[PDB]
Amino acid sequence: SGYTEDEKLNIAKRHLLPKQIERNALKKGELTVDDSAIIGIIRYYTREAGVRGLEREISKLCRKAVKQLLLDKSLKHIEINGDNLHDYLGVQRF
Repeated sequence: SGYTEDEKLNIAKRHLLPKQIERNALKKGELTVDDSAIIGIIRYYTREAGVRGLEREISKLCRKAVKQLLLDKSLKHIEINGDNLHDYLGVQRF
């Protein structure tokens, strides 16, 4: 059976998020995604036993953040949590 949310969170924290931050041309402390945002991604933007939808949205997350820093160099770091997640990912899906 499918991952629990704790499981998904650990996979996101150890792998998904480091991998996508890199890919999206972000440096180490330019982007903070707290645990309440990943959960939020899990609960409202995915519907799945594994983590590919989780990964897709984390990716979209990092892509938007890097475009934010590009479109405004007065930004040094982006903070995402459960409350502004939808500003990056749009209208919740589920």
